[PDB]
Amino acid sequence: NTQPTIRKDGLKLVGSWKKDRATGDADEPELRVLSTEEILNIFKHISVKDFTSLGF
Amino acid sequence: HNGAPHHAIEEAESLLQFHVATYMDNDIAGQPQALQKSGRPVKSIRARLKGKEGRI
Amino acid sequence: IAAAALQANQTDISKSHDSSKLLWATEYIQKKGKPVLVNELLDYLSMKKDDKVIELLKKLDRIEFDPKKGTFKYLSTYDVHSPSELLKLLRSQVTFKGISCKDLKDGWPQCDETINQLEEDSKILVLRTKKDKTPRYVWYNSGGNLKCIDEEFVKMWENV
Amino acid sequence: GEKIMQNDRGDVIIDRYLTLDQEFDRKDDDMLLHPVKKIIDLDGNIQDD
Amino acid sequence: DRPIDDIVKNLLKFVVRGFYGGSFVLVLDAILFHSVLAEDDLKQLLSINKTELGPLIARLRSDRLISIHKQREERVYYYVKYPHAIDAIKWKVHQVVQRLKDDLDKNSEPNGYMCPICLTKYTQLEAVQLLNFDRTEFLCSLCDEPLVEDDSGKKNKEKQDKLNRLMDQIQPIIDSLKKIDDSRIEENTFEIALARLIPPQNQSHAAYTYNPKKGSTMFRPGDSAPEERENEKTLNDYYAALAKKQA
Amino acid sequence: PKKEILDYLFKLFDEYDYWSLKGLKERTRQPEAHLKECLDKVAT
Repeated sequence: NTQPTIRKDGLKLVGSWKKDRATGDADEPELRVLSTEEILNIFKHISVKDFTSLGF
Repeated sequence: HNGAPHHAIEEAESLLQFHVATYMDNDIAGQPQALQKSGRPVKSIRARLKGKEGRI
Repeated sequence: IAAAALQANQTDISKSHDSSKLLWATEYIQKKGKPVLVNELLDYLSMKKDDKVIELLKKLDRIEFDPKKGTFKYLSTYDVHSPSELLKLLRSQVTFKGISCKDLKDGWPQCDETINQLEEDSKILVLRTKKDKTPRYVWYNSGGNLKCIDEEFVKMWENV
Repeated sequence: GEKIMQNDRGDVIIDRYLTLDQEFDRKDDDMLLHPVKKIIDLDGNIQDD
Repeated sequence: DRPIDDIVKNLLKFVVRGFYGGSFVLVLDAILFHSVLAEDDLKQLLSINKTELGPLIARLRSDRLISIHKQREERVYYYVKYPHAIDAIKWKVHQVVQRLKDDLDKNSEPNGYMCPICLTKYTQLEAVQLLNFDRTEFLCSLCDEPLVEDDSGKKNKEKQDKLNRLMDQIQPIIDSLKKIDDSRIEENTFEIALARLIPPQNQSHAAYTYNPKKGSTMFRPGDSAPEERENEKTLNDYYAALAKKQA
Repeated sequence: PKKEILDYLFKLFDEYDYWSLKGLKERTRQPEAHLKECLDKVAT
């Protein structure tokens, strides 16, 4: 999969997946406000040794 | 829980997150101020614990 | 003297509109519960010849000529006057559109009582108001009883 | 004799008949089913034990 | 198609008819009778409003039964996610079973006590540590009230019977679950329901088609799958002979 | 005045097929509930 480029703004977080995988250049960034729920889920999906690497 | 037309949800949760953010801190980047009655802004915990006789 | 006043106020059959004449004729047909002959029309509208009005009345789907005798009969919305026919219609339904009680009362005035007892039989999917159990659009009970599980078990289910 | 692919868009008007052809295939297979001679019945052979 | 899918649909009908409102029964029966539907078509068919529609749709989202689809042509469609739906049903029935079984196990225990002055319950052990010097009765710590025994011992057989008859009522769902576990499930998609589109209307506003996007990587949950009669005959031949003559 | 306003309505929509209720009301000056139950019985 591809990752966005997160822009910090206000009290929330927006994404922008340029992703460069159209038939062309894919100049469509998904300006999508990332849900706290999905951040919570994906944070639940991290490894323990990843915590230790990140300093948790 | 009742009829959610999906255009009050966003600002309702934004207000909820805003207010819990305010209660946590009111010394944030100056887009809100979030004062109560009267014109004295509500002091949050960071204001309660900051330097010069705030609890430490 | 009231009859004389009514006779003086009786508008002649030469109305301003043949549509108005035919509307009054459809009132006369609907207010009669029997297939009325063409002589009843000749009684009501005081003219004898076949008209464009009479031809359009024959062309009306709700007004059916009798080729056997001439008894013009009103044709209702639904030719269902028994719950067996009602259930057959419901089973013969092709979409989930409900059916009002008013046009069912048309043709079958004793349909609301039948609807109520069918709902008490749980054989239908009636829509009733919240002010009172006023039946509305109905659907065929494709599944079992609506009153299936007891109130306490449904209550503890809602607790679930 | 072509494997279907979602990369192919097909024709929508003709490809509406896809499930109709599928249930035709099911009905035709149902018709094509018939009992088999035990002299050559591999199903009986695999149902030996 | 497969009769197990039909069993699934009838299972849904039975489940809603036994556990949910008539409006839920009507909504789910209509959307199973049909396919993915727009909201205004539902308003047309049932002559309903958004006010009535809201709580029902919200509850169906809450039980993870019907996945809601939105697309621009924005047009909103609805389809029953089969594996998430059956897994939610399995989780709920498992939770109900464990809940009532532990209720019966707890109701087999001694009932306990309470002090009605403070309206606080007391366990059998809490009664043991709160006895009097007489070794006969038990006095409250705060209200100093003689402990009165809880009333659940007769309720043990009542909860057992409620469990039994509730299992009897839920048994067709158990059998359908068994047959489902016998079967193998294919996950529903919006375009899968498009392949089985059942149009109610010939005047529907919505274009019930899927229009995909290129250059997009948008990922979201809820979409994850990791004699006389001889004479005319001769006279007919007479005409044909004359007709071929001029030709 | 049921029959008179009935024929009068027929000329009125003949004058203009998109005849509004407000245009209907000024062309009648009648009891409005009586006016409204007459209109829907024949047309819009």
